[PDB]
Amino acid sequence: VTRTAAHTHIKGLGLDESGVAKRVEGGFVGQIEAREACGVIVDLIKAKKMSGRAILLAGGPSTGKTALALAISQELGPKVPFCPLVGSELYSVEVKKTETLMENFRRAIGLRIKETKEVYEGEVTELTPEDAENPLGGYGKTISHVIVGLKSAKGTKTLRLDPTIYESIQREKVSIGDVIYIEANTGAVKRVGRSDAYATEFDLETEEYVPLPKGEVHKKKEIVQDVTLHDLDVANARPQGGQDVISMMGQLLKPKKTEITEKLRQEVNKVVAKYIDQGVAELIPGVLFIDEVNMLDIEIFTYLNKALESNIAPVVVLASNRGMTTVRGTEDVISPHGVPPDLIDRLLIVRTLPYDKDEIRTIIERRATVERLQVESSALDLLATMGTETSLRYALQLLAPCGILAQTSNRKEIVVNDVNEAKLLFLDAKRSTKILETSANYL
Amino acid sequence: TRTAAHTHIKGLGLDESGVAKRVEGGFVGQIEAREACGVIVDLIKAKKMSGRAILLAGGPSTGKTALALAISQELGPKVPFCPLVGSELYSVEVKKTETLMENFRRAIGLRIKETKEVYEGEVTELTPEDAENPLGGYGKTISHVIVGLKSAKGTKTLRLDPTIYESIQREKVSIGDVIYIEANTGAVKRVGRSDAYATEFDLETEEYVPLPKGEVHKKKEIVQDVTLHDLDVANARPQGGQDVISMMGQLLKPKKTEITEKLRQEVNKVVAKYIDQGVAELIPGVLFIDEVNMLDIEIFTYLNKALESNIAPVVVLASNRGMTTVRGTEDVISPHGVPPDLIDRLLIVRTLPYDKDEIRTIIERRATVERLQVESSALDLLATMGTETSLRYALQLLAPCGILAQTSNRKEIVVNDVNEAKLLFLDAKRSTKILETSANYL
Amino acid sequence: VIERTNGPKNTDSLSFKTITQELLEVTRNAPSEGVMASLLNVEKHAYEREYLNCIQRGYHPNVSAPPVTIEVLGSSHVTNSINNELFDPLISQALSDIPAITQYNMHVKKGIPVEDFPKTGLFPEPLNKNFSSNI
Amino acid sequence: SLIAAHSHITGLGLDENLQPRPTSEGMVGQLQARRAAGVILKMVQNGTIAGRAVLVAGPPSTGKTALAMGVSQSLGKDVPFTAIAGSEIFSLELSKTEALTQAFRKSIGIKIKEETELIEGEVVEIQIDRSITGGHKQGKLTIKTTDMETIYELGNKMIDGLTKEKVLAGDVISIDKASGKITKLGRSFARSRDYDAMGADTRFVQCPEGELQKRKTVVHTVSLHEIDVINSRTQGFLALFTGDTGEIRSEVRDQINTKVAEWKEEGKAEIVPGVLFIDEVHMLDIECFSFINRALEDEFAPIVMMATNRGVSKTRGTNYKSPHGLPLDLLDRSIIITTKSYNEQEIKTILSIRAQEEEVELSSDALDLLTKTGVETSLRYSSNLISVAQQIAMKRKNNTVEVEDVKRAYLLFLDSARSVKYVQENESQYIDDQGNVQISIA
Amino acid sequence: SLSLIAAHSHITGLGLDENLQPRPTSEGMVGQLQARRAAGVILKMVQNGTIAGRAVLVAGPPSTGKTALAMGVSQSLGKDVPFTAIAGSEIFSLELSKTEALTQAFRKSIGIKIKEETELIEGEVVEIQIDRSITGGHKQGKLTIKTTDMETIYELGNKMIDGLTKEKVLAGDVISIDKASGKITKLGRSFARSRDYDAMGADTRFVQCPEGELQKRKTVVHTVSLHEIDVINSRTQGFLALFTGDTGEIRSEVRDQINTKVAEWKEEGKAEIVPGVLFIDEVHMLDIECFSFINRALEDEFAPIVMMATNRGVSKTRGTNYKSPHGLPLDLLDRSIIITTKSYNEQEIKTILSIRAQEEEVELSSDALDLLTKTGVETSLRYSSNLISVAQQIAMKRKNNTVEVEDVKRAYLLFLDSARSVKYVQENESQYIDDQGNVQISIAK
Ligand SMILES: Nc1ncnc2c1ncn2[C@@H]1O[C@H](COP(=O)(O)OP(=O)(O)O)[C@@H](O)[C@H]1O
Ligand SMILES: Nc1ncnc2c1ncn2[C@@H]1O[C@H](COP(=O)(O)OP(=O)(O)O)[C@@H](O)[C@H]1O
Ligand SMILES: Nc1ncnc2c1ncn2[C@@H]1O[C@H](COP(=O)(O)OP(=O)(O)O)[C@@H](O)[C@H]1O
Ligand SMILES: Nc1ncnc2c1ncn2[C@@H]1O[C@H](COP(=O)(O)OP(=O)(O)O)[C@@H](O)[C@H]1O
Repeated sequence: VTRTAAHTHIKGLGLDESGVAKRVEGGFVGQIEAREACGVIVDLIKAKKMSGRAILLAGGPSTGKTALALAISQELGPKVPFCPLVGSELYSVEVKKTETLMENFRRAIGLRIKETKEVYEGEVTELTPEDAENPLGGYGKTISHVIVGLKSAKGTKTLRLDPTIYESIQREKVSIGDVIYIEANTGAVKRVGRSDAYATEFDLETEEYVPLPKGEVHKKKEIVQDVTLHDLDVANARPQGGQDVISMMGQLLKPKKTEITEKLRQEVNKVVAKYIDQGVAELIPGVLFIDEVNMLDIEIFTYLNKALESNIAPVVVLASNRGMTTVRGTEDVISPHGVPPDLIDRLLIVRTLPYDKDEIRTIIERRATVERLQVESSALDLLATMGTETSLRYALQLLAPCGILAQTSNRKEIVVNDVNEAKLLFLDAKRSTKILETSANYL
Repeated sequence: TRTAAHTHIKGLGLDESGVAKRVEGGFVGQIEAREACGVIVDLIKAKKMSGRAILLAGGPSTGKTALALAISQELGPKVPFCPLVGSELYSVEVKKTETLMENFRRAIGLRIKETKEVYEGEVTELTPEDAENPLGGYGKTISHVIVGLKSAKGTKTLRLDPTIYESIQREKVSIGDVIYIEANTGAVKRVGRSDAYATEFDLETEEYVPLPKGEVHKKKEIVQDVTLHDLDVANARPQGGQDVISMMGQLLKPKKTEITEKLRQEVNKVVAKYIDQGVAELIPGVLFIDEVNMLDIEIFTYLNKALESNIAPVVVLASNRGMTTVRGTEDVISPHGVPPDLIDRLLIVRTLPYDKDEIRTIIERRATVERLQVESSALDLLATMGTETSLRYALQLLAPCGILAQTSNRKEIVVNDVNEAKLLFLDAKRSTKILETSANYL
Repeated sequence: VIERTNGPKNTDSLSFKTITQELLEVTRNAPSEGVMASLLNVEKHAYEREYLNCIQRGYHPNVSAPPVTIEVLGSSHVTNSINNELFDPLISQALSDIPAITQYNMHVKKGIPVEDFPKTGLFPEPLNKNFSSNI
Repeated sequence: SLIAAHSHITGLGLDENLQPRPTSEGMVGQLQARRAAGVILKMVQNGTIAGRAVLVAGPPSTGKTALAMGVSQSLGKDVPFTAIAGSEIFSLELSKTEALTQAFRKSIGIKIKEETELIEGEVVEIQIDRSITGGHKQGKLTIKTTDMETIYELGNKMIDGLTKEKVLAGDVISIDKASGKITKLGRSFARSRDYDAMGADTRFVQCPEGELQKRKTVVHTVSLHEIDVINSRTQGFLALFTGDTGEIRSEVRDQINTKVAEWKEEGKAEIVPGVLFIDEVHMLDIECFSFINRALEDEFAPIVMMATNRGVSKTRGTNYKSPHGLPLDLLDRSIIITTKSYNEQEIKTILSIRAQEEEVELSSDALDLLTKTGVETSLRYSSNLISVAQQIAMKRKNNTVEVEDVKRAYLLFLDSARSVKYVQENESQYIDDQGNVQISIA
Repeated sequence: SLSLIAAHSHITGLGLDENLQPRPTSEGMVGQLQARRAAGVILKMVQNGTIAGRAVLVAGPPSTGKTALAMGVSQSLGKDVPFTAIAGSEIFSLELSKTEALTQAFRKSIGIKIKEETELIEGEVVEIQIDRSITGGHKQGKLTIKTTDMETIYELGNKMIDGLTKEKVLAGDVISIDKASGKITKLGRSFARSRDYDAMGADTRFVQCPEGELQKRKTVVHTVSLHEIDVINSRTQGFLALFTGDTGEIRSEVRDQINTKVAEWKEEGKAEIVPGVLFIDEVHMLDIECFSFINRALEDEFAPIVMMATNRGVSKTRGTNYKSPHGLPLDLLDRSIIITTKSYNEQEIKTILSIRAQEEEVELSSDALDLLTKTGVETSLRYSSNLISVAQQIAMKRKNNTVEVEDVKRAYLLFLDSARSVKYVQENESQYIDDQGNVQISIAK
């Protein structure tokens, strides 16, 4: 029916109203202390008061680190911006890594704005331009004004435009008998389609047929918009959407990342604070999630120390699975989790713990019942012993070949023989290393 | 003329259905390598295989590059041949994988035959005929255009479509010019003013083509030869348009870009469609990569991937290393500097060093190619010197000997001339002996 | 780029016609069912094979902004220079087109020929009608 | 299009119970690996699960790429199969994560339902109205069949399609409304008055009858990466061919994911996942593996297949050694298929199939000698010897490869071990790892 | 031209006889008889022009005369023959590959020769009358050109009418029209009409009115290298790449087609080939990839004669981890011919110092010249060469014309050579920053 991929049996942290966690709730099994700590972090994010609070999730492989961050994102809801990331993604070839980190910092602070629009709309009834006296004079356009007659439901208006608006109108290829939509905030013109007041079946260019727009031609409507700070920074750094030459040629050239200056961010902050002061906008801080944080080097860590101390930064969540490893970009610095001690001093570490046989067995039960598979009890116990012997993920990933081998024998139940056949056909890391060690020519 | 390190080598000298003889095609010795290269040449001429790689290895100054150039000369000029050095794949514009793929696609040729029907000649009359019933509000409604053409031993009056008139006015064709009318599309163009219209006017500096020969109507069968890389860069570079991006990009630096696999697939399927119609013809060729020990292991791995492709040409590689580390690795000791996974995919041809008499015959042939006259005793001394130091050092010393002989107004090269040239110009061993026995930073 | 004129060049020169533009200029007015016409028309065939002129637009930008205004208090020269740079008539005319009846007015009723018209119609064509605007 | 290395494999050779036949569809031997690949093929064909990694490991020249080619051949049409090598990720204009994201998104197809209208008929009258400069174009088309007759309206692109492949009021055309394609079927009126501005020989077809306009439903498949590149900027369709798509922002991908889910909700589009095959996966950085570990957990993720032939080797970008050259966190979330080396009966069957693919007649003794030398040396060397022996036998004017031809080919073209021995016996003539060589033979 | 006195500007050719026998002191070169004879042989091989792709290496200790020998070859080579001189560090570009930079250096050193005939009509415009037919298809122009001595009237074609109505002349500009081809240029405005307009204008200039005959005949010989043709035939407007260097990795198809058309033009007789010399000073710092490309690139008929200079001993070749003689790999040294220079004695040093003193217009006494010769024997030669120029200024401050012994002694005291500097550093090493960054700035402890 649907598609399942390594997750999506997790819907939330599954906590009570007082913060205590049920053992089996929300798709989670075990990890009670980590779930309660993540609930405290979720409440801290929902308080919307703090800036630059950073935690770190530490533990071994297959212990439930990224599942907790995904559960945090599901608990917060879609109105809070959540920016997933991998530590290898900060190494770009177009811009420096510091700018990529600051862009992903600004991408995690949302904004809700109740803005208003001025709209002229209706069906075009006439289109007559008036020429200039000296067309070849070098200065000034060919035309001077264009008379446009618009007709809507219980209304009719006549408009006199400059050549600037008419240039965008004729760029939209507007004829007589079309329904248009002029937005006065930017001069943008949208051609909705042919009107249905005329014949329909005599066209050859797959158009759509639109009724007459209701209400008057001139209108004022309120639109609720959800944007981030990075959207404003990008739209101001590379200007598009105006009717001038510079914003028109900006849509045609190839886009490229640029080092946004601090002055532009300060001006955008000033304008956004002015919008909030009028009661129009409202700030929604969010979460930045950097997975595999050991891939970063010392320069990004040293810039992260500076960037966490700013007065706008969101809540940062990191994850790592290294014991005591050298930091990348250095030679002698040995630190826990691959994170330097000055950054470790600014964190709050949440420990994650390994599982047992019972938790592995019920996790296999949950993953089997998510994937619409029916497993026998003896096969379930065999898979639980397999998971404790080798790996949890190897037992989880062997469910679908077992189901296929059961289906190819015209059967619905998964039995022990299917699990034995899947053991024979597919290997794991330890048996592959055993084959690699006793082999002739670098297998 | 002008000679440079080669051009005494014309072909391989193998007879038909047989072995290579001793001295033929400017080649002396190397019988087994010549027979192997002849077998490879026949395999390329069969035009069936894809991605067959050979590697010919030996010491320095043995004839690997000579054998590759002999293969290219034996194949002919119709079959494409792309010479290359291993250091050329490292560019600063695109990745080395893209450069290798471009050089792969440059070695497959296409032969296209076509029939062109044209009209040409001097313009005698040009009258747009008016219609019988004109329409109101319009000036000069046209029903047909009468164009009279005249060439050498021919004159024919044509009736054209009315819509050729704005193409006539766009090309500003007047009476007395020479035009060029395609049959199916019209599409006239001004070749130039007729050369009989140069003397009536004192200052008229348009070009003056002669009057064309033959009739005004002709069906010429043209044959055009292109490679697949030409089609790829023609289709990727956008066609002649009117947007400001194309005219902006035509004036700028033509930056190379990574051609996607989708364009290559579409080019391949349209080429296969036109080949199946019997119109086109595919000519595979040879890509020759010289000094392959300069390649990196990433390029070797991509070569391993690309040799199993459907349309790869025959690749010829050459190296002169022994047990050497592969570049980009630390501890992979490999024969000829080539990793073993690539070594498993090719056949190796061995080249052996020469003898005293072979060196003497090579020196004699290089002397008689450069239009020089050498005495026999000087030839014996040069052969002994070439055995003592190097074949290439004996070959490089012929021209200073000729210059020193011409300074004394002589034609024959004398033993004292080669003694003077040996005294004046050193080799590697004597210079190394000078370097080791001095302490003046030399 | 705007006032580029394709004037004729004398043949007695070092410039050649390489095989790239020897293939480029042939297929300018070439019809279909040709060999060399169809061998250089891969992009249009791939366009019309995949029904790309009836596809829907999936992405629109979030914020659109005009260029940053520069103001100098008490100087009309700054305003004139900024208005000349932002709304230069040559480039604005190049990215637009004259109306047809206006063209008929200056050509027939005023006698101006075609070759001294200002250059027009240089804006690139969008993929669909759906891709022409952000609304 | 030519005879390639894996051109003899058409499928996997399996039953309905996924039991591999001993010799079927060009594959012999390797029953467990073929059965496991058939299970993976059924897993892809069900399409209900995402982001599963399969690793194929074994010694060189065993059949990993043959198995992947069999999977891609049995996968069928219109299901994407992206095959890349490990060294294509390292680019100069794209970061490694961006190139990996594009490679992941190229392997997910979107199948879109479309509604179109087909119009075929006989052209009566064409009227085209254009402005003076030719910019604005509009007009009316009068088309008819034997029963009905309708006057339509034309736009810019319809007029541009009518001007090319010029229709002359009596040609029979077919128009697709959604695709916008003009096809000229032929000429039916056979008019008398013809002027000599046209050279075509248009066919005589009949005037169509019945309904003028028909309703049709068409289905086409477009990958996710094409949608991203098209929606990225103004002229993304050219960047789909030139490869100038530099680091598409994440907002584009988020909005495309939401729009694709919306199209799936309305029943307009459905999702057809495919296979991404990364050959020679050991040539990847540690950052690529760290990206793959999180890219496999997404909703829109294909079935990733990797192949390698390394033992406990050094991981690239690190200073330690790992099994298969891959780190243990990636190996935890992967499923390993192990391939085994070959017998002599399997090698004989492989050589017989490759000889039948290359269209080469072989004797019994020649096949036995090829089997013996493919057991002693590698398999690929004895497979490569077949075409060379065929050309040698064709030089003696007989179309049957005998033992003497195989012996001659074995003599002329060398092995890896023979070349290693010949290098080690004469190591002074080759350039060492320290760059020392004796060029003089005395 | 625009030049000051350079390091070796006293050298004008190699001082050789008609038998390639070097005179002891002629044309600014002293000593080095065998190297000068070898360079004369190389010069004759260049002037013959039938031998392509030869590598010559000049090896010696520093301050011996390798680049002086190359300067002598360049001066005696003569005009209109291309001589490209680059250093080894120039090929490490950021927007060009090393292979492409070496190809552009190789193709700059071989050129073709083109001669053309010019029939110029240069004068001052008096009056242009533009007349058109009733149909308008035919345009005639009454051109009244005028020089100082005479004046005539021509009839212009419609193409001249179009070419003059663009960049319009205003009856008193100076123009020149080629009769045979039709090149149109506007030189400027006459000086006789420089007082009537009261302000200049943005794009005008005043030139003198030409004298003599109105119609003149002259032939011009042009020398064009292959790199110019490669740059021109790769783009729409390529001369900007000729003057700004933004060529950017030209393709191989254009180079192959240019080679083919140059060969067929040599066959037709329109152009003839002029080969030249490429000189790579300080060749030892090239990568091994550059050496492999140089190995393969010398086997083409369109290749110049390459001259290299090295002063290294048995050093490490860059890009590798071993050592080789001259810092060059053995396969390149196999493809080479070595000219060896030797260090000078007292008499040659004395003659070189007297020549450099005469070059710089400095008057030396006998005792000052003997002291400078002794210093140049003990220290290097360039130290005495620089001591000459500073001792001239020291003696000029003393209100004296000729340099005495005391000025040379004062210049020896004020300026140090390498040996005394090494001694003074080694005896006071605590005050200098070491390899580990340790230093003692404080003077007391
Ligand atoms: N408490 C849990 N309940 C259910 N599933 C879990 C739990 N913990 C881990 N898993 C599963 O085990 C896998 C662990 O991977 P993940 O948590 O993403 O990163 P890591 O492998 O570093 O722990 C996930 O696929 C997740 O679905
Ligand atoms: N068998 C041969 N007959 C004639 N000339 C030869 C032969 N072998 C080598 N040469 C000459 O020796 C020169 C150098 O050989 P080359 O092929 O450059 O050596 P390498 O194989 O190291 O590149 C070439 O100019 C070639 O003309
Ligand atoms: N079972 C098989 N059926 C057909 N051909 C095979 C088979 N096994 C191996 N081959 C041949 O062996 C070669 C594949 O070897 P290779 O690609 O090196 O495998 P891997 O890359 O997994 O080591 C191909 O030429 C293929 O024709
Ligand atoms: N034979 C010579 N005749 C005249 N001056 C010479 C001679 N040899 C060297 N010099 C002078 O010595 C100085 C340095 O010599 P140079 O040519 O730089 O040798 P190198 O390049 O080996 O250092 C130059 O100023 C040059 O004028």
